[PDB]
Amino acid sequence: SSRWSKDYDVCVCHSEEDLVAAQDLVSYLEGSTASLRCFLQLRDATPGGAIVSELCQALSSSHCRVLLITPGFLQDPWCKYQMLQALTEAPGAEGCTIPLLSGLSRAAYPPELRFMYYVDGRGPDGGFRQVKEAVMRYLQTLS
Amino acid sequence: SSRWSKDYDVCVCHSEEDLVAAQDLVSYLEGSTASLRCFLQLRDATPGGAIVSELCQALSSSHCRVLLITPGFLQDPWCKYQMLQALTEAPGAEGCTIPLLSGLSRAAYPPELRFMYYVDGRGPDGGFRQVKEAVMRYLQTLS
Amino acid sequence: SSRWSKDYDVCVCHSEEDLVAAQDLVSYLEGSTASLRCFLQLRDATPGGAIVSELCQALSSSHCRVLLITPGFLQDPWCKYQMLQALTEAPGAEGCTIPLLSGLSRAAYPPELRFMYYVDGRGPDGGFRQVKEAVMRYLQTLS
Amino acid sequence: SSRWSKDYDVCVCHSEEDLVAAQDLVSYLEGSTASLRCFLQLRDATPGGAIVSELCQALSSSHCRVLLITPGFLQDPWCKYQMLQALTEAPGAEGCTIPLLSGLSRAAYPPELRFMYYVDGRGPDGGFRQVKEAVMRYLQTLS
Amino acid sequence: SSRWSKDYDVCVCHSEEDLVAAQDLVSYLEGSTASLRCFLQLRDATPGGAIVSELCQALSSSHCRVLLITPGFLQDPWCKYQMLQALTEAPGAEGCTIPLLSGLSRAAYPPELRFMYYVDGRGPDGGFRQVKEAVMRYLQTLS
Amino acid sequence: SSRWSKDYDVCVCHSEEDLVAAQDLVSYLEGSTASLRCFLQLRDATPGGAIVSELCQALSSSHCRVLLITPGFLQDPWCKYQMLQALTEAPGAEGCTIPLLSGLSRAAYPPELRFMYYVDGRGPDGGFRQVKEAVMRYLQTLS
Amino acid sequence: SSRWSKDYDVCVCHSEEDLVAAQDLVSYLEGSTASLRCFLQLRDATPGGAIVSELCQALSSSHCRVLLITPGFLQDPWCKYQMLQALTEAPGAEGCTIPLLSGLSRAAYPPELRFMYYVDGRGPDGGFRQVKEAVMRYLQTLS
Amino acid sequence: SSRWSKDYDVCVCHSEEDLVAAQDLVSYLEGSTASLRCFLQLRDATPGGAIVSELCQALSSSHCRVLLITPGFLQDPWCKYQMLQALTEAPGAEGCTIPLLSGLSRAAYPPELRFMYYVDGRGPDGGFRQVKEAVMRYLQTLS
Amino acid sequence: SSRWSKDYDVCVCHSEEDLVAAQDLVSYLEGSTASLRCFLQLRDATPGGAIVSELCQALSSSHCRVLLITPGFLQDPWCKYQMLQALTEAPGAEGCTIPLLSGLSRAAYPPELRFMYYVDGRGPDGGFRQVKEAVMRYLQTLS
Amino acid sequence: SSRWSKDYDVCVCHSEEDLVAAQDLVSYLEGSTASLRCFLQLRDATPGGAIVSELCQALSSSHCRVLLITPGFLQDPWCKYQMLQALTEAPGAEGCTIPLLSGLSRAAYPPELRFMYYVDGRGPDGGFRQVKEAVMRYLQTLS
Amino acid sequence: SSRWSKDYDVCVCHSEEDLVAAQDLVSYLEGSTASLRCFLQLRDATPGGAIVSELCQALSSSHCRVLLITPGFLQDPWCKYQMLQALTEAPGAEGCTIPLLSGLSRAAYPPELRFMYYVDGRGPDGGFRQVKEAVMRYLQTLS
Amino acid sequence: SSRWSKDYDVCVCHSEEDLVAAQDLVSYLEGSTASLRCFLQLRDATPGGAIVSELCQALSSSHCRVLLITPGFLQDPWCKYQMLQALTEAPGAEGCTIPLLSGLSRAAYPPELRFMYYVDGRGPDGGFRQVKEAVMRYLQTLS
Amino acid sequence: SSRWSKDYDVCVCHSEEDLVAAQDLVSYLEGSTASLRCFLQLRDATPGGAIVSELCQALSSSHCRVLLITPGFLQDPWCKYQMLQALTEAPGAEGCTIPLLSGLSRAAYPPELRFMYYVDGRGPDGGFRQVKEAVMRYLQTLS
Amino acid sequence: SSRWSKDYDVCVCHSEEDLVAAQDLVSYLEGSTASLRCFLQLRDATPGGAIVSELCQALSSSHCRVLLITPGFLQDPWCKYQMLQALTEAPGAEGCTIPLLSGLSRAAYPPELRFMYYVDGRGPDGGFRQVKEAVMRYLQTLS
Repeated sequence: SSRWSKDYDVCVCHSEEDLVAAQDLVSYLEGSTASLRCFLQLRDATPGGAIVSELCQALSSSHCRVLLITPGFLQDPWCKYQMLQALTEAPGAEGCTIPLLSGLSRAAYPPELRFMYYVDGRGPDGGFRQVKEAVMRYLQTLS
Repeated sequence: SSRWSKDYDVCVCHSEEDLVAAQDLVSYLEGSTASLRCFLQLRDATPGGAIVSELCQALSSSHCRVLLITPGFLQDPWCKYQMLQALTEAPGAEGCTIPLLSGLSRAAYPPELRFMYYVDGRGPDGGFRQVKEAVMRYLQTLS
Repeated sequence: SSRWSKDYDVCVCHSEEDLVAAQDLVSYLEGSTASLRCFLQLRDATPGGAIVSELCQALSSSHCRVLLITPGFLQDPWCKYQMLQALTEAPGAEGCTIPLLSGLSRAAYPPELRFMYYVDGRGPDGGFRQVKEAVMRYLQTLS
Repeated sequence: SSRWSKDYDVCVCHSEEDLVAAQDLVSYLEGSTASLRCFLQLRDATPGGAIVSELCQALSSSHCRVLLITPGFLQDPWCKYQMLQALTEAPGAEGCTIPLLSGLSRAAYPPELRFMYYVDGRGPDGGFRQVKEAVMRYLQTLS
Repeated sequence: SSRWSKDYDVCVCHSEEDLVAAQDLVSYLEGSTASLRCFLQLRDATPGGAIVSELCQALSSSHCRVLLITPGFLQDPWCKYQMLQALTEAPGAEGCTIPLLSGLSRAAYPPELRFMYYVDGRGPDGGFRQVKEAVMRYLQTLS
Repeated sequence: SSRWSKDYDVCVCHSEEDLVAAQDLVSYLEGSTASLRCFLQLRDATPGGAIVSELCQALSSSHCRVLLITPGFLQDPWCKYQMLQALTEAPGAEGCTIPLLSGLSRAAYPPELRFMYYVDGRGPDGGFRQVKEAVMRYLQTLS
Repeated sequence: SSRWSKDYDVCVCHSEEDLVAAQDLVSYLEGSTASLRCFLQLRDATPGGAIVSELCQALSSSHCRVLLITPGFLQDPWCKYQMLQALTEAPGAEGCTIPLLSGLSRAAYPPELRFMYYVDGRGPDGGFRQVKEAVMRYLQTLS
Repeated sequence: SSRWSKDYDVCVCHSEEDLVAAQDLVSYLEGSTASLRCFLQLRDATPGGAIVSELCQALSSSHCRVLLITPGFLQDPWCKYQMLQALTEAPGAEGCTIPLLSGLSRAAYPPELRFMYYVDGRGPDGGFRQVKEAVMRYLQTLS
Repeated sequence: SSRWSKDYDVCVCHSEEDLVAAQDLVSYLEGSTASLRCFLQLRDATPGGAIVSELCQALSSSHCRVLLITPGFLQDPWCKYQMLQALTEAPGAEGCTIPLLSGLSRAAYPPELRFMYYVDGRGPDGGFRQVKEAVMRYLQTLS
Repeated sequence: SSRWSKDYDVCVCHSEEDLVAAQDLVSYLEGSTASLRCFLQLRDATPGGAIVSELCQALSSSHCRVLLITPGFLQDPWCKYQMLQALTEAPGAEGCTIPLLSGLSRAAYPPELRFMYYVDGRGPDGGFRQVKEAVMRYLQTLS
Repeated sequence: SSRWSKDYDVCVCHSEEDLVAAQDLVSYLEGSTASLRCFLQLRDATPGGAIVSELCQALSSSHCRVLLITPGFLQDPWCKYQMLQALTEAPGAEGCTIPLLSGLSRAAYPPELRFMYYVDGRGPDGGFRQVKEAVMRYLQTLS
Repeated sequence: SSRWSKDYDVCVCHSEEDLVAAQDLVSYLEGSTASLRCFLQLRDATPGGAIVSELCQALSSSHCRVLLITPGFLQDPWCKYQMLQALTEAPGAEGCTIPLLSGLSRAAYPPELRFMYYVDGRGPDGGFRQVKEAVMRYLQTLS
Repeated sequence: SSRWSKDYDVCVCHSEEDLVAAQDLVSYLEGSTASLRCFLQLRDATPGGAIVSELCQALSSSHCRVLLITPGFLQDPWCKYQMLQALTEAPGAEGCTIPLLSGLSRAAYPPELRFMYYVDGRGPDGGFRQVKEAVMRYLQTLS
Repeated sequence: SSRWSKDYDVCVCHSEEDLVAAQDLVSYLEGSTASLRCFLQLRDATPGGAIVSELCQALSSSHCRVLLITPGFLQDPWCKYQMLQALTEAPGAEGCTIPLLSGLSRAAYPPELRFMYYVDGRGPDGGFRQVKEAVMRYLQTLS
């Protein structure tokens, strides 16, 4: 194992609209902590594979996972698939699940996710900062 | 053990409305006594865990616990859960329970809590000061 | 309100190890009580559908929750999450929110005893009778 | 006022070690005295409900309190808190507020002797008869 | 919408090892249910035509998908790709999107259990009856 | 085998209109990685053979294959033949299949290909760069 | 002077989280009061235009200011700057300069209480009625 | 001045991916508003001519600019330069200088929000109606 | 010998229901005294051996042995076998026998065991603490 | 001998349905301990031999043997043959016999096997981990 | 219950060295006692059948077990396993569960003496008479 | 009460070295005294049964205890435990609880002399006569 | 970070007319404090970039920013763009905004800027000196 | 690449009249920085090629490009062709575009070029010096 039991340390689950926020969060995570690796579908997924298989890999080969909850995320079925699969694994070692409610401005929260604790506030206003610390506690735990 | 039998020294049980009062009390406690640690859900709880589990941790890993009794606290079910679980542990070592009746202006007091002694007056008017001394007696006791 | 304004009148949260016990208990409720319709994820969750989501919906769309907790239940995380979620759904119980552990030690039950008493004793048959009477009392009081 | 204007006419505060003794004593009261309805947390506190809160409510919503104190009772903190609370509820007794320690040493009883005499002597059977007569005297005087 | 607005009302995704089982299951559906027309690539895909493309079209041009998964199915890549594609076609199921593995171990089924429950149990005959009822429920709900 | 299990490392599947883009991609692939060989029909196919046989050779003697999806590619039946034959071989060793949606400007994607992951963006804007890395992962895998 | 000599008669300073509440409140004012025209930056600030500048202009070009302060408002700096600026625009209030925090704790409100009382209490519906009466009183007194 | 003193009354800056959306929007403007003539580089830039230069001229020789910004637009440098240039042409807007991103996330829009508000919301149809009303308001105010 | 004449220092004899209490006692024993080893059947017994042989090993290879007397322990025949075999060895070196009457709440005591002294009170209320000291006297004796 | 008195170190006795669980267990055993060899019938048995002879070889040339008890295992006569032959050899050197009750969820246990100790819990939930340690004790013993 | 409700009334567990002694003992029981039917694996286990399984079944399907233990018996593992299993079958004896070692030293007997006394003494003939009387006492008490 | 209301009228606690002496003494009692039935573990404890438990039961289920203490008895721990237990069973003697050490030094007898006199002197024959008379006196007084 | 979180420490926002005053201020700032870097467009901006992009860089890569408010500054749209973009960032870390009213001789102040505090007096008469100290407080804050 | 990704480092775009200024600038660039290569048409272009092709080479094989804007440059169509082709490539790697307005004395600037930043002042008066530094930033960037 030696710090990388999983290949990836975090995966940001996000729609095409949410790419700007996701990239800013990933740059913040990867840059601040130096040795962290986030999964982003543009660079870390591989063409020719099935989309579901690449998502299963993103789901299963990462220590932690972040849900950027936005109306684009609510609209997109790939985001729904990631949200549904990350439901029972939230404090787990198979991808700990961190919801960040940036696009709904910390108001609406999916009804199934309710009992699981989430990153409150908006991403730039403290959410990204909270996500990094929350992920870091799991990364230390799973090291 | 060595002064920290419990990870936390105090936990302020309070609603979203009560955050300003809770933060002022926590800053007063943490700053005045230097080495004290309060549990506050924004920083000391971890996303991805269940909310009840994070509350159980806050309840069980703290030497003392403060109930900020306010109409927001009366409204909020998480505050009710903390109040109900802290009922039989009030002078105990599993989180000594200090009620401070700031938001009801020391008038109304929950009917179950009645037989347990509480911090009288309002928080800025002496309640925070009383909470610090009351918690400090328990911290010395449990050191 | 009513005994049967919602889609379901009772719902039993239970493990795949608990199916026989839950079905026998439901047969008493659903036969004895006029117009009663219970949710059981064995029969009421159709293939193709989202069984976890449907059980999550059943907790809030029922007039009564019964939570059957067994040592097999305590080994299944998704079932435990549904039970933990049911506590978040109904902290005031909303009629029934009955933990059932009759014929089983107190140590098995989570520490929610104060505000949510469980079906206690070493008699399993008496536990079913107690739940059946409790369900009738809760439906009568709720209506 | 009345023997039976409130929901309950008698309530017995007692341990889970004391259930047989309390139920036998209640059977004498509830059979002998016309219209009498006693609270026992064994039967009157429904599963799902808040048993500690219901017992707390029973002390004030009863016309009479009997407090059964045994060496098993003195080892249970929540029961002791309910008895201590019962003293806060009824310092003038409000008809019955009877500590029962018949067949047991005086040293066991808390030092409230002056203003709240307990059922004394080495006879257990005579103690039940004394409580039964006392309950009738208190209901007659209260009405 | 309708039970039969589209060209096909049901389609069964299955292997060339599964033809007897799929045809027997379809015979129950297509005989029992009024106006029902199922796609089977055995009969509905004409020679000269593109059988893989026609089966791909059948998944979206059907009102219901049944996915028959067997150990023979799990050895055929084009069939597995059609099943994997069917999940991409209908993540919300669109009435039926039923994985059928009745009389077969859970380990065989891909990890889509949470949001897409499969026909479970050790009874093959009961599985066909469950699919038949499920197809009727899905057509009724869809219409 | 020794790095060349297949004679060719990549084959660009493209129409006569798409030759400029295909040649730029091939020059980029062959030049950047030094020892790579792409199949291009002008130089790597041999006159006197049947066109289908030369395409079968291009399909079967290459480690990877790239689909340049353009309206010329959609129009041309030879491109359709290559696309249809490369459908079930997409992550495989018989010519891994990489779609690049340059001519439709990453908008329209053939309906059958949908479930397979593709190179997003336009060729000069990052698509060629993505194709090289995606092919290189397969070339390392199949070395 | 007049109720309507200026371009706008009321203006509501509020967050993008507060749009529903502000619009509902404005609908009461603008329907009830003859000739009333309110500024809302949702509708009155045209695209292409300077929305912050237009809202800044609306504070001085209105006969009445209502300042809707919510925990979402307190997380938005430009909105807070507009509210802070509104205090600079109208320290004597000029008819309405009403902070609205009805159904919300006093701790949320900035310390301008002495010379600028806010709409207080735990009733949201009563707050709208109080603002509506206050707006009528201010327009009547101003005219 | 006038609604139509210049050669063009509206001009829409948009990508070759955006042609359908821009033409549909223009059809509403050019049909609804009397004497209106819009510049679209699809039709108004003649072959042989300098299309980039003609679009550059159209920004200053129009009474109104609408800037349609899409994720496809954000991938085209010459289009982005024309939009960036349009900001240099009309910082005070000169009637319309409307960024249109309706049905698209805020993160996509360049940080000119304060002094140049964009057409916001998740409704595309409502965005066209908002632009149409805005164009009429700008032409009326400009004249 | 050198402190470990026997391989194990203590063995907790307990039923499946009693595992929570047994584990808490074992964690308390092993953690408090640092170098102690308790036998627990889950980890210290080995599959493939006969259950009686593994129990004989647990009985014979431990310095001391604890009987957790509970109704589950009274029900279970393996617990009866351990109790019967530990009868004549109670102050001995072949597994000194410590009864702790937690589950009967120090009331009922098996009739054969009567003449042997036992740990009084309940486990959390002092019984575990007493067991540790009693075992420690034997461990010092047999060192 | 020198660590390999027997050719194989373990043999997983399992049905065709149980192959996924068996392979995961074998990968866990072979990978974790590095030099271990498990017998699996797909790779370690040789075609052309009689099935009984290959099973006799698997039974007799392995240090240890694991029974995966599942309904598929109960159904299959080859599994019955292995179970029957491994009955009297359970702690022995001719293939020590480890039962793991994964498919019956640790409930039902074959009536003959009863007196032999088994791996409790389910395979992923701790059973595989227990099997590895139990086998390792025998491998150390027989080294 | 009965002396003869089950298939067998007595069963003798014994070695292939013990056949003469067991048959002579059975002849006394089966001749003396009316309706008595004993299991002996010499005669009652038919060829082709599973002799070990049939003897295992005989222990539970008998009203009485006699366990004949000899130095020859102590050299046979399958016989010892059946005797060890018989202890697991009947720890409370269920009428007869008689170890017979008459005319043989105590050291030979396994250490189950306390709760399961063996036929003792140096007389073999007296041992048979003692077993015969014991079998009659056990059948009489059991009935 | 009676000489013979219980199952046994006398019981003799004695060693396996003491069988001849105990049987001879019992023969005098059981022959001389009408209806007398003595417990001797030599004859009254049936094989298969729990001999230690039966002797323990015999002490309380007898009308009289005789405790035969010899230097052989003083070397047997289970016998000494039964004698020590007999003192716990009958401290007031309940008729007979006679230590017999006639023909043996006082130093052999445990120090219970004051409240439990033993059969003293150097005559063994006179001791049996003294016990016989004592048993008759105790049965006569007890009845 | 280490004193330079931003590349520049200050940026003087000024028109072509104001260059003499801006250069004197910059020389005073850079020379007095030694290690400070101001952004001036003549030297610190780069030709070939768009003017807006160079201004965005000047706005975003500087710790602080100075507005030289002059009639030339009021006339120039680039100065308006800088003023408008620096409005909500005035005490912030993204370029703290210091207005110096030199050219209007501290009389006229832009209407939007009013609520933000400014450097009073004229530049040579104390304004430059005040700007240096005000910027230095922010530079110390952001170090 | 290694500092020369492009063959040329700069290209001065200038008319026949502007040759003296261009040569002085080129001598200054080439001489000052030592290893720089500028494209000048007299020496770096090759006769026999088409003039447009030689200009395309000058445009495409140079890291940076300088526009000497003069009335001769405005008159000459070759200069217009270079200016038009260098429009969208101004901060790019395909020839970064630096305008120097020497011949118009920094007054007139082509209307299309307006939004791109330029070298201000006259060439001898600082323009050449500015061009060298601006080009050097790009050369360092593209090294």
